[PDB]
Amino acid sequence: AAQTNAPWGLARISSTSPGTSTYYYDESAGQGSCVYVIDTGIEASHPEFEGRAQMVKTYYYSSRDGNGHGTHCAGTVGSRTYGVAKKTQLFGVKVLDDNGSGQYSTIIAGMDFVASDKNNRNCPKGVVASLSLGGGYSSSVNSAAARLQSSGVMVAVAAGNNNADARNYSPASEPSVCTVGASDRYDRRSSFSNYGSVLDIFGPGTDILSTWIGGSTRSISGTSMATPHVAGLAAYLMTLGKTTAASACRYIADTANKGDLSNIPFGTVNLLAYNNYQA
Ligand SMILES: [Ca+2]
Ligand SMILES: [Ca+2]
Repeated sequence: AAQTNAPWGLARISSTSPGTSTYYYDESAGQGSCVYVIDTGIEASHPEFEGRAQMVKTYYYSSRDGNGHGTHCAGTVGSRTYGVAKKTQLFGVKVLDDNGSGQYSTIIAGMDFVASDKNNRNCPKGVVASLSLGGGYSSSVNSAAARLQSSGVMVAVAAGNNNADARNYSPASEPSVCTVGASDRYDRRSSFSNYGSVLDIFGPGTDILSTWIGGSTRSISGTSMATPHVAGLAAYLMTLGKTTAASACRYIADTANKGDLSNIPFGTVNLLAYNNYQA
C-alpha cells in the first residue's frame, strides 16, 4: 500500500533516503496488535482513530485528554492519516495530568496496570507500550519499565529533550527497553534530542504532524514524537510475524538505516527506524 503526500516522518521510515513523500507499507497495517499509549489520555472520538481507540484507565478525575500530547502520540502510532500502524488497536492510560505532569508513583502504577490488563485483551499479534515521558533518574521507574518489558510487552520510551546523555533520565536509562532518540527531515539529530550509549534507535521527531484534541491536528517536536513512530513500527512488524515483543527493539536496530544521520556524538548509535518494505 502507498500513502501519497504523507507526513515526512512516515515517508522517512519507509525509505532508505530522506526527502521522499510517500509512505509505503503492507496492507496488514498492524491489525491484531495492541498499543498502550501511557500519557495524558486519548481523544478516542477523533475521526482519525475510526473507533479503534479507547481509554482503559485514568489516575485523575477524568479520562479525557485535556492537554493534547497523548492524542498526538496516539495519532502517530495508529491514526488513519498520521499513523504508522493504521489498523492497530489503541488503549489509553492517563498517568499525566492535563498540564502534562505526573508523579513517578502514578507513572509506575500505570506501567504495572498495563502488564496486568493485557491479559484481559484480545491482541493475538502482540502488545506494545509507548511512553513519551520521563524525568530525572529513578531506579524505581526504571524497574517498572523493566517489569513491563519482562511481562511480554514491547516497551518504547523517549530518550528525552535535554541535549544530554540519557543515562541521567528515566525510564530512558533502563537498558532492557527500547530508548528512542529524535531526528529531523534532513537526517540530523534533532537539536534537543538526548543521546548516549543507552539509545537503541532514532525516529522522526522534529515537526511531526498528528492528531490533536478538539478533532484537530497540529505539528510539534520532541523525542515524544519519535517514540510512537518506533512503537507503531513494532506493532506493524509483530503483525507481519517478523519479530516478537521480546526482540522487536533488537530487530528494529538490526534492520535500521545505518549511518544516515548527522550530528551523532561518538558512542551513540547511528540507526534510523526503517520498515524495509518491498512491493
Ligand atoms: Ca541511506
Ligand atoms: Ca535498550
